Amino acid sequence: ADSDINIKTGTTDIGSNTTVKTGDLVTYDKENGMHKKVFYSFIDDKNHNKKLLVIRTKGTIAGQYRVYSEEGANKSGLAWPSAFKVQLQLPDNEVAQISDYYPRNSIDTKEYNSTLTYGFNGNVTGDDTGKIGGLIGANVSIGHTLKYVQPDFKTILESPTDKKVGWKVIFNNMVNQNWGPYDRDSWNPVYGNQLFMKTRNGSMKAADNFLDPNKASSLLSSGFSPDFATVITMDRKASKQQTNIDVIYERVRDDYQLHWTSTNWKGTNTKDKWTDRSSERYKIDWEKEEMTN
Amino acid sequence: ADSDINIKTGTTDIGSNTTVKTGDLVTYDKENGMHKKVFYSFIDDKNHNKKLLVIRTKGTIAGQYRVYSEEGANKSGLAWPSAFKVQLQLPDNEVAQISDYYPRNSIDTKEYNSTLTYGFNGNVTGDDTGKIGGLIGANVSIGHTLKYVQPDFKTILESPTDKKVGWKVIFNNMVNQNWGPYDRDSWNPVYGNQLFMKTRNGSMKAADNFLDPNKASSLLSSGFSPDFATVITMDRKASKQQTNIDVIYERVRDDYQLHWTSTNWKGTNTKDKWTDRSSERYKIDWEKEEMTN
Amino acid sequence: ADSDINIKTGTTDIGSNTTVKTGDLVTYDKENGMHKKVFYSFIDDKNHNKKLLVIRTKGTIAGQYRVYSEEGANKSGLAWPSAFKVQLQLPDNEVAQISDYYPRNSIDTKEYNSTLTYGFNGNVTGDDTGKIGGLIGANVSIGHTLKYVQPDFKTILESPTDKKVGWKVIFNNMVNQNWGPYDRDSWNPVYGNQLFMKTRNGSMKAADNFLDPNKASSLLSSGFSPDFATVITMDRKASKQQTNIDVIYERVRDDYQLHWTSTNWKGTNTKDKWTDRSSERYKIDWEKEEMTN
Amino acid sequence: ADSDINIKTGTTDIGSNTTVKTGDLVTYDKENGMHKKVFYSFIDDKNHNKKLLVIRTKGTIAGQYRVYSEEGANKSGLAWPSAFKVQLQLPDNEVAQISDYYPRNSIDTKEYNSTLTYGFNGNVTGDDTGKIGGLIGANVSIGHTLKYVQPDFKTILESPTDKKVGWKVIFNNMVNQNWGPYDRDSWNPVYGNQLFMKTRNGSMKAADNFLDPNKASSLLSSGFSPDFATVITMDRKASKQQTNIDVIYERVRDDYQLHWTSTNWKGTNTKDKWTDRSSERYKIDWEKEEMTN
Amino acid sequence: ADSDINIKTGTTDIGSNTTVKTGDLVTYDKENGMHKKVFYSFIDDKNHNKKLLVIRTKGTIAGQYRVYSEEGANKSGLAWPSAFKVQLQLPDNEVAQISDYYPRNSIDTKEYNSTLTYGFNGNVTGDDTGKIGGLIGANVSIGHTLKYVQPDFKTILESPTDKKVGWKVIFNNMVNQNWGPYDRDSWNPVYGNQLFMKTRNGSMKAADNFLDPNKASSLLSSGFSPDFATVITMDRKASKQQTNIDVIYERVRDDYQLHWTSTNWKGTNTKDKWTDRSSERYKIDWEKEEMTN
Amino acid sequence: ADSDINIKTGTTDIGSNTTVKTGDLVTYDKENGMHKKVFYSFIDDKNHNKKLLVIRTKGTIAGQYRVYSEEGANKSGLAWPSAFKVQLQLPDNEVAQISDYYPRNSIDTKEYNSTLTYGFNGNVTGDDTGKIGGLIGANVSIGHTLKYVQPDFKTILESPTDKKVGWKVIFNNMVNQNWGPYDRDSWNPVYGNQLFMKTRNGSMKAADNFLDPNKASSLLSSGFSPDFATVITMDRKASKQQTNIDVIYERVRDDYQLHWTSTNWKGTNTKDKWTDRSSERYKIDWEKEEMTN
Ligand SMILES: OC[C@H]1O[C@@H]2O[C@H]3[C@H](O)[C@@H](O)[C@@H](O[C@H]4[C@H](O)[C@@H](O)[C@@H](O[C@H]5[C@H](O)[C@@H](O)[C@@H](O[C@H]6[C@H](O)[C@@H](O)[C@@H](O[C@H]7[C@H](O)[C@@H](O)[C@@H](O[C@H]8[C@H](O)[C@@H](O)[C@@H](O[C@H]1[C@H](O)[C@H]2O)O[C@@H]8CO)O[C@@H]7CO)O[C@@H]6CO)O[C@@H]5CO)O[C@@H]4CO)O[C@@H]3CO
Repeated sequence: ADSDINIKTGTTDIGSNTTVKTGDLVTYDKENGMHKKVFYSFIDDKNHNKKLLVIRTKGTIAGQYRVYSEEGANKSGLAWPSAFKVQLQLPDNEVAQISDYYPRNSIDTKEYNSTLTYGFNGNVTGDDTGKIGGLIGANVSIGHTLKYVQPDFKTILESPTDKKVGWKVIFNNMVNQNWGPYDRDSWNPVYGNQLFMKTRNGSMKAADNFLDPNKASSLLSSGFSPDFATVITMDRKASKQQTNIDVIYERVRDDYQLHWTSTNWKGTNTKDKWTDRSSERYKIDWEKEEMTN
Repeated sequence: ADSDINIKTGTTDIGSNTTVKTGDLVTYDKENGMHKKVFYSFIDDKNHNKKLLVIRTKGTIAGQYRVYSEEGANKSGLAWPSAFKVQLQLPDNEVAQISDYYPRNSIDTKEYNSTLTYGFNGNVTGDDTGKIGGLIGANVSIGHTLKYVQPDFKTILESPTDKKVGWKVIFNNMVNQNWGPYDRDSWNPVYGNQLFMKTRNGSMKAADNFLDPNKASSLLSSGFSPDFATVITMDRKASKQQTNIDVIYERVRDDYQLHWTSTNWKGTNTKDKWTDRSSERYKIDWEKEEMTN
Repeated sequence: ADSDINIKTGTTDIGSNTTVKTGDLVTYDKENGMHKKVFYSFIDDKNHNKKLLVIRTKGTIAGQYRVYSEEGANKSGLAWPSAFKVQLQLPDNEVAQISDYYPRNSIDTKEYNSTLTYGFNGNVTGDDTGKIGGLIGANVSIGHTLKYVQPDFKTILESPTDKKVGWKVIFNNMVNQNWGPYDRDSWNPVYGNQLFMKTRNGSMKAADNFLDPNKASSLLSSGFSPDFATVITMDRKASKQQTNIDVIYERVRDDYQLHWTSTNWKGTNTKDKWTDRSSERYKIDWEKEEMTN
Repeated sequence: ADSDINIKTGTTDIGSNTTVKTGDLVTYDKENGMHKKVFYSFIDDKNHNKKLLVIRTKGTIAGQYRVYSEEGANKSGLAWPSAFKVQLQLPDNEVAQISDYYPRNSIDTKEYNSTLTYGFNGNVTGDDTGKIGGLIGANVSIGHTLKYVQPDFKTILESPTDKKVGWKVIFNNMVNQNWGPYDRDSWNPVYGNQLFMKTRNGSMKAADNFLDPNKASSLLSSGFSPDFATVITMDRKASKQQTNIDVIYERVRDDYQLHWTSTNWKGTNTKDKWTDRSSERYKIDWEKEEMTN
Repeated sequence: ADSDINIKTGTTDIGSNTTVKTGDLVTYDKENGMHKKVFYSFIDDKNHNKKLLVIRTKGTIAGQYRVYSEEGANKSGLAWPSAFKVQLQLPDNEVAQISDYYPRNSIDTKEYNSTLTYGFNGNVTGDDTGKIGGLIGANVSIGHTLKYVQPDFKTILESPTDKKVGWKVIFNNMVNQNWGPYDRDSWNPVYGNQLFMKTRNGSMKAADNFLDPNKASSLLSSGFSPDFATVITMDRKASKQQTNIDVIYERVRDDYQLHWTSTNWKGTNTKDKWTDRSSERYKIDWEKEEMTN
Repeated sequence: ADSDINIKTGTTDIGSNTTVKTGDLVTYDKENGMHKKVFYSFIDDKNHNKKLLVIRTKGTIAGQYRVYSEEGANKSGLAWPSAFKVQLQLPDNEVAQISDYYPRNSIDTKEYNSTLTYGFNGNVTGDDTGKIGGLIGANVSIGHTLKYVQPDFKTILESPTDKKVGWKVIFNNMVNQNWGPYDRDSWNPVYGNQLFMKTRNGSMKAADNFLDPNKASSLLSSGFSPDFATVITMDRKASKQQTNIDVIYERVRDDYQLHWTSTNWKGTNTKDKWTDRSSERYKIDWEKEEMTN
């Protein structure tokens, strides 16, 4: 931080004494169930070597967790969001560049606990007949406990370039009615993957044996609201002061199936079964400082 | 945050050098027990590409946790709030759009603790006769603890569009006199769902064997106070500068019933038995910058 | 801090009453998969004995965790990032100096828990044949629990001089599907190093038995985004007011090999097998207060 | 705090309505591997009874943790930093005085847990022959658990006078691959001091059996970056308005030796074997309000 | 807090619209190893009923933990700081008064954990000879855990008057190499007081069996830095506008003696064997707003 | 909070654009060992319906923990502060009123931990003779833990009226050398009340068997510093613009006595044995805006 290097806070930040032009662009993709919103800001700071555009991709991608197929009371399928994605990309011959973005990938940590114990204990025994007994024994215990936090979904910054940047919020793991956690690869020789299995031996129809969406991650059903920012820089002398940028909102769905084995329920999960992609092109005009779609 | 992208804090925010028109609108629905209040704010920032309206839905929906039926003395039913809802909807022909909203769904997390342990120990017997014994043993343990928070109610942002947005505060689970927690599906073969059961074997009538509201989540009785914000954008060039919007407050009630088996109490819960819907039409005038109902 | 020595906050900071000249310079290295971005700030504060240039090295170095080789189906290798580095170097004939930098090395801590516990107990047994027999016993135990946090990667400031400075974010240790944590030297006689081993006895081919990137540190694949700052001072009277500086972005990759032993999977790790070095020269003009490349 | 004594916050602080003159002085000692940087600030506040100079000593002292000796494959020695020092000294004739400094020594704390627990347990036995048995026993136990944090290195303000002040960052203790923690006096009859011992009885050479620096405190190798402030005051009537002051950066290295005993590795540590002392004289001109070396 | 009584924050503080006169006075007492610094501030706020002088007593009192006594290879003495004191005193004739001071005494707390646990447990036996066994027992446990923090030294505000005020930072207790903690009265029938004992029975001179100062509170050695504030009020109409005040920095040292008992080390601690007192008279001129010594 | 009700923060606070008159009044009662200080602030905000006076009662009441009687080595009594009090009272005929005060009584809380655990365990014995048996058992355990903080002294706001308000800082309970905690009612059939007993069976003068004041709450000896505020309102039309108000500082002391039984020490505590009351009248002049005594 500036203070660590003996500099007045904010001194090197950009935007002071600059008339900032902002804008909101909302698009709703009915078929893909995605509310796409771009909030932009043109920052042409004259003490900065380039014009800047801050593009904030927000809105929300519906989870769309749902029973899609019910082919018999013994077999049913559930489609669910295993990944949400937002991507911005500048066409190959664009002189403008991707300069920054937030959030980014943070280093995860884990707490380690190592414990060593050992003790002693005696024991004088006896009975009515008169037998006087005794005992002496030692003991040693060594063990460790590993602690770490696991978000239901991971927010990851995809390897960016000067033309493209993106984030993917992927299903990590989840607790099912206090059990697990389970993930996309969880497997029980008897029950298979119990990720969204409501009951193991219940008697209802397969289509009714899936976990209640309210008892699972809210992102699965109601959806995820992106809140990403990317800064694009542009040379004032660049010959073409108009830039095109394509934005992808995406949802990757897995297929979780339940079938009755005549004795109990067994679940299966198939990865990236479906993919819903909504693309939108925005036009950036660095002279009028406006962004449209 | 702006700091992470080397930009002066608040540089890209909307509002500066703008006269903002605010307003308050209160409506009490007696039949539905809802105090409905709209706090609005027009922000027509000329450096922003569109007119903006921030609508904050507040007030409070009474819980109405009450004993409604009493078929005799050994059976009675309790009406309780399993969900509170607030929705705003723009008629499909409006050019104005829902651009943002808050709160949104946040990713839940859980803490995982893995523990491994190994031990050694010796034992040396004894007794008056002069018999000396021995003992050498080992042990291994591989247990793990899972930790997470469980709010009595979850605040969920429903999948929005550019015309409709809503929230639902749904009952999640609750503690009943230190036991449980219990939820809408809890089931014991003997006592059924004990969600709001005061006693297991009391000799009182059914109507008097429901948990005292003061010992349950206060939202169940006194109520929930929404505090949601919806942002609506409007083209300044739009021919029609008036917009209609409907705001709906709802309460979904479950039916928790108790009956005497002959030896103990047994409860059952019927989901979404009743639904109290309170809708209201508001007029938004982007030119006068006022909202009326 | 200033307040700790009775001095008004901010009093000794640099930057006040100074027009700061900032700039952004972006470079993408396709071959090495590195998005390199320099954010600089020239601070020529006249109450300071020197001109300053704050150089923030950001961008993102792709992790590139991937299977690079596979011989048959029982042998395969995985290239992964064990180190990410950023270095700045001023030529020996330069009069400009490296004055500060951030972050720096933090002093690690650990928590200690010492446990001592005494205990005694009485006992009395008996049978139908009226046999009375008591038991008196005692016990002690010394325990020690050690606690500390372990980041997946450590961020380290390398020993700087007045002409060179660098940082290295190195792989420390990582949790593999709840087990471990494992590091570059972990070794088990039967399984070898299980760092990125998916299964111990799986029947799939080697290339398919590597931990899924989504289930490992996000730096390994998507990558690491540097956020380091370098401060360079320049004498206003130096004959030469132009400085060249070389910035280097690197990725050191280890080679994690898996092979079937006819009975189970066994892995090995080879350190620093590959090094991707991306260097670029920038020109610093202290007079025009601009940096170019 | 000032609010505790009903005084407007910052009212007694120094620096308002004063032009502060600052400066940076960087020196790199190659022989001792020390990047030395002085950041000074002259505050001649006229409502203060004396002139003020704040000298911040920063830069970085390399750790220099390295294998220095190799006599065969059974013996080897490691040089490592047990202390990093920074000292400032005014020659005794100077009228100027050291008035303040930061950081200082803080009172350390510890947590105490007393656990008294009572216990009662009975029993009933009955073999398949009609024989009955009983058991009644009690138990008591008093446990104590001590908790406190131990930084790898302690940052200490040495006893100052009005002519000299200094800090010493000394090696405290450190975890070795989850064991320990070990310190400079750690001793085991078998392995001796295992402080930096990689393996107890590995087959490699002595020079290859030292802990990976990356697995040890980063200060040991990469180095320590001082961040100390010294405040010096000066009478305005002082006849002589120039002051000399020496600044010494120091590193004390221990000698850690490992030798093969023919059955297992044994470690030995020799304290303060080497001292690297880098001294430099600066000139303080209270009139020109500048510092020079 | 002002906001708690509906008053704008700071509305009540003293000092606004007032030119404050500050000063620094440094005195080094070599024989007593005390860096004594007074930082004062005169606040003559015309809207306040009296003149204010805020005296801050800082600097640092050297710890001086040392093996000063050596009476052969079986006897040695360590002199250590059991208390540090700072006192300010106005003569009985003075009209100026002590009005406020900081820090003050804070109410300590303790955490209480009351645990009650009980349980049952079945058990069936059976040898390959047809003999079946049974077992049924229960248990009850009642135990409490007391938790609290123990600073090495306690900072205490002595009972002030309108003429004198003072502080004392007294040794509380301390952890000795993972054991204890020990205080000034710790007594063991075999080892006596092990406060600063390094080994129970190591074979070395008595002068070498004392705890390394680096392994004990740094206040014992390097020293304590007072940071106490005293506010003295003066009536603007008082005949004499000059006040004398005596400031005393003091150190009380205990004597920790070690001696071999033919088999082990035994320790004793003598309280307040030495009291190092450093007093200095200062002159306060309320008309000139100057403090001198 | 103002923000919670959509109002600009601080918008409703009192004191803006108002000249505030403040003052200090110091009184030392040697007989009662009480430093009494009043810090007042007249706030006559013309946009507020009444004149306002903020009276801050501070200073400090000496604890006075002391051995007062010694009737032979087997008997001795200790006087200690079981309560400290501060009260302000306006004679009944005053039109001025006590409007607010701080601190107030806050709702205490506790943490509840209910643990449910059940398990199974198999076994198989054996003897070189050829016998092969086994033991199968189960177990259950319901245990709960209660957590809460217990300050040594409780700061309580006494029931106020519009003519009188007061606080009491009463002794709650205290840890005695890691045992207890003890309070005024603690009673042991063998030792009686051990609140301040140094040793249970110590062979020394009774007057020397009281706990060292440094090992007990510092309020007991050095004392408590009141830091209370009282706001008084006054009608501007009131015909009499002078108000009298008495401030009482008080200390209540218990009597803790230790007598040798013959085999051990036994303590006894007599509640509210003594009461030291220091009263003083102040004159409030709402026109001159000053407080005098
Ligand atoms: O009996 C003394 C103890 O009693 C009280 O504790 C009760 C507690 O307040 C209740 O909430 C409940 O606890 C349950 C807990 O809430 C559950 O989460 C679970 O616990 C698991 C842990 O979550 C999990 O991480 C792992 O735990 C391991 C630790 O992570 C690891 O650090 C180590 O623990 C050692 C401690 O580090 C060390 O300090 C020392 O602990 C002593 C305490 O510091 C001391 O205060 C006192 O504890 C009181 C406690 O304060 C009361 O509130 O004595 C302790 C001595 O043991 O030693 C620890 C042991 O080595 O190891 C642990 C175990 O591997 O696993 C656990 C489950 O095993 O379950 C809990 C039910 O036990 O009940 C407790 C007890 O009544």
